[PDB]
Amino acid sequence: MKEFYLTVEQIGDSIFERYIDSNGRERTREVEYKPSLFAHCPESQATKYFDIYGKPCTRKLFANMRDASQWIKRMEDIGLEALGMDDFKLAYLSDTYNYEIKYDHTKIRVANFDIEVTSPDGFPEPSQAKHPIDAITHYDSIDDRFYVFDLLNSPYGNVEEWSIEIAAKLQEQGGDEVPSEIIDKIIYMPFDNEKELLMEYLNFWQQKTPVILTGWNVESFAIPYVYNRIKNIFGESTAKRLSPHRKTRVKVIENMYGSREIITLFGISVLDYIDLYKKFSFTNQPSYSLDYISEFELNVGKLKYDGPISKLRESNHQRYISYNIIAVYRVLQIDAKRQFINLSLDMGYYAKIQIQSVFSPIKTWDAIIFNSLKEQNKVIPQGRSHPVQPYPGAFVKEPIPNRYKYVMSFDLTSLYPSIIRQVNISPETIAGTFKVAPLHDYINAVAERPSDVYSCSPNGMMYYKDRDGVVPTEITKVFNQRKEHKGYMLAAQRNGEIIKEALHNPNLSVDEPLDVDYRFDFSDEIKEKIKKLSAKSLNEMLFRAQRTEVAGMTAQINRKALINGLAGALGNVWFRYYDLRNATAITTFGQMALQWIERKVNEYLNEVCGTEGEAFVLYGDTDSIYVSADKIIDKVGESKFRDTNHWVDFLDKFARERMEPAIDRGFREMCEYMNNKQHLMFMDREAIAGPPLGSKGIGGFWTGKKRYALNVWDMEGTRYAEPKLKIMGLETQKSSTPKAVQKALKECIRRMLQEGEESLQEYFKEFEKEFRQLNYISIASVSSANNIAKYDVGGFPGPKCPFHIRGILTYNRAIKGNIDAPQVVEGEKVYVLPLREGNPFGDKCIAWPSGTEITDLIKDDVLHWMDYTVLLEKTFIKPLEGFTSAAKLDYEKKASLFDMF
DNA sequence: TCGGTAAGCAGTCCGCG
DNA sequence: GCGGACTGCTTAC
Ligand SMILES: Nc1nc2c(ncn2[C@H]2C[C@H](O)[C@@H](COP(=O)(O)OP(=O)(O)OP(=O)(O)O)O2)c(=O)[nH]1
Ligand SMILES: [Ca+2]
Ligand SMILES: [Ca+2]
Ligand SMILES: [Ca+2]
Ligand SMILES: [Ca+2]
Ligand SMILES: [Ca+2]
Ligand SMILES: [Ca+2]
Repeated sequence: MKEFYLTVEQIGDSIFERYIDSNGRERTREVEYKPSLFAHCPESQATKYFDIYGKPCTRKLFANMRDASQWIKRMEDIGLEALGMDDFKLAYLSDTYNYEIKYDHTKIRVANFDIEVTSPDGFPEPSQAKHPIDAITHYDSIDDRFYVFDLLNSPYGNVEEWSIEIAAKLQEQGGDEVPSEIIDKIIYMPFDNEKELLMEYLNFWQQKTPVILTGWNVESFAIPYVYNRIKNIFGESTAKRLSPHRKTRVKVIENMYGSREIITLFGISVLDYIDLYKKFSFTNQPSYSLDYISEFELNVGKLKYDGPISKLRESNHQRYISYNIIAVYRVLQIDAKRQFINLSLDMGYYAKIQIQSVFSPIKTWDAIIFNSLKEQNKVIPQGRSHPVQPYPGAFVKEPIPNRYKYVMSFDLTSLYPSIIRQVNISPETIAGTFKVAPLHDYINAVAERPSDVYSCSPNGMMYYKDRDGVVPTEITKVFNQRKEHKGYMLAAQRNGEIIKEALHNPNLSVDEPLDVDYRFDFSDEIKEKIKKLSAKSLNEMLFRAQRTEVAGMTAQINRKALINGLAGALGNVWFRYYDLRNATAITTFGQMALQWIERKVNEYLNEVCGTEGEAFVLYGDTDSIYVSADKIIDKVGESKFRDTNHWVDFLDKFARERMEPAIDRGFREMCEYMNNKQHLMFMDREAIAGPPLGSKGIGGFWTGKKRYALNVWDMEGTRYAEPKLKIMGLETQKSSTPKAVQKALKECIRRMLQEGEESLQEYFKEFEKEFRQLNYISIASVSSANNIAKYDVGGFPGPKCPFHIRGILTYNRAIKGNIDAPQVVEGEKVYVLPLREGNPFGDKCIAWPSGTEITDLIKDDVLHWMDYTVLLEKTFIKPLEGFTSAAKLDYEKKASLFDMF
């Protein structure tokens, strides 16, 4: 097989590399890598190395990496550019793996672990590590085993061995319900003292050294705790055995309002799953406790136990250990679904970076571009200092707040990356500038044509047309991968709808789910078999289709994020290729493109309808337009349609056969106007929306920019079995909105769009009457909690104290003195409830850590004093008032002349 | 929260005769 | 009470 790296580090003058050799074996080597850097040289000197602007460079070979670093400093002291890859491990990887990396995940040791630490006096601080580690569960992907290290004797209690037999039993049998599929995979090791546990853990780690190390909160808790505990018990040298190279560094992670410490383990790639989830999931969650996320992702029940976690080991060690094991497994289950580890490996090996570098778009693109240029013997420029400067972004049209009955939307494929490719925007393709007219003049095609030679953006920038820049070249490669995965995602989605349709008529039979590839549209044969399947088999197929769709989503959306990140990186001062001329060339071109096509679409539809000056485009944001289709439907007449699906077909055909070619012609003209390299503005129909045929539903409404709701029948070619609400920006979509209120507001919107005013009024009346029975957690608002200290003045709110922070201060006073009460963590999320006048907490609200029950100390008082009226008005009535006034609807029935009989 | 801009709403403070 | 200046937070792209 082809060799591939696992990890790479620079330690002084050596590269330390762990890798898989040509025989599939894991090896380690220390290499005294001699790096090269570059300086500009005279034109009259034979060289094969040229910078990105075509100027010749001489290669300088250094005796070691320190000499190279020292040369860079001296070049700065002289005032001359020091060119080349200054991150020597990336240059090392580039030299050692000069080919597309083919990796084999089965050879990569991925470890998932979780520790338990009993603590009577509050949260066990990893920096102090003053309490025994009393359980470790460590799953190894090569062995496919859960290694359980269980401490039986501690200063906080001596316990009996954990029983695998009780663990496996149902909770209704007094068991822990450890999933039967992992029972045979558990290797249980009890210990009579912590020193032996830890020594054996280190020996095990030496034998089975993680390459990828993951788990939940491992980077901020488990790793620093284990490292510091071993340090405290045995000394530094022993703790450093967590690194295969015996090198570690305390790394200070700084933010706007403070800092925290993590431990860097040289020769390991830590991918904390909480951080993977935050980066790759495209959710914003009210809580990031593993219980919360596992319930969200997997629909598994919360892990239940009585009493505080600090007493769980002593009271129920059996459950304590089972729950530690289940926690490790839940992360594996989330990864089986989301495939974030697979994604990280794909991206990391593609860029030729340390896998953990996938968190940084700047590092990722720096490596991709370097490798690409090096192929051509080109030499990358030195990174420079730039002051942070704001620059302009997208255009968003101000909509007229209203109901909109029939709507068709259109959206440009991969806009910013397509602009980069079309215009040919790259550091080395800058050709010069032209005299800019106001943007409106380009939008309306009255400005002078910018150039007859170069490719232009309306910000005044011109670009070479003779050859693709490295940025367009490399962005195109990742765009093509994204396109492939999006194809699979959409096929799985369409296949899911086929199964949902079939589920309306399940067969009374015993059978099996079909063995199919859900990434490809079902054949006629498969469709016929599906129509004969039982509900059991269909539901299993639906689950599998949806899992295929999720895998496709992960693969596609994060490649989209990577390419969009390149467009953004051009506007970040830490990027080697930072250039506001290029960043603004992209965004300004986007503004023009949107407004240009709005004009073209309006002109086309005014022509087909025989009107003038009518606004068909009701809204647009960045690269999408929303077109009112009422007049189109009305030209046929609603009475002429057999059913909803009939007019959906008609609009689908109209969009594809009439509007899209008109849109294409419009953009080809704009491409010629800007003299661009290649026409890549591809704007396709996204949504078809409207009320159910014959209903009183309103179909859709806008309240303002970035705030709208649509009843969608077809999205990007997926024809839904049931209409789907597309809701953007409204409170139903915000993590700050109480769970039960999101649900209620969604049902209000559903009724407005699908059923009409009377239906909405019926539901509102009932919600208002019954909502006081809702569980307090479900009606609590949520907020991130920053700068608690700034606003704390002797335990009371200082000037301008935010409402959620006031709530936290209230909570702090109420739990004061109590060492065991859950502390609100700076920067994390809190639930927030308002309090009625005259409550014993002495303020108007209280907040506590999100994803948790409020402590039993104050719960009953919070429940007694909760201000339901304020809750309802703020979270429900106010947003609903916004929706209905925009939609010209009443959520409460107005008096009429009939109220007299 | 270590890892592009536009723009909405909640809330504070305070003016507004 | 509501709007502007401002902070804080959270979306849509
Ligand atoms: N830097 C950055 N830019 C973004 C992000 N999301 C959207 N944008 C910018 C770049 C996009 O090309 C543009 C339009 O966004 P869309 O959501 O329509 O995505 P895009 O057109 O890239 O892909 P698509 O093919 O429509 O899925 O807005 C983001 O997360 N980061
Ligand atoms: Ca735990
Ligand atoms: Ca788009
Ligand atoms: Ca599309
Ligand atoms: Ca059937
Ligand atoms: Ca869009
Ligand atoms: Ca206001």
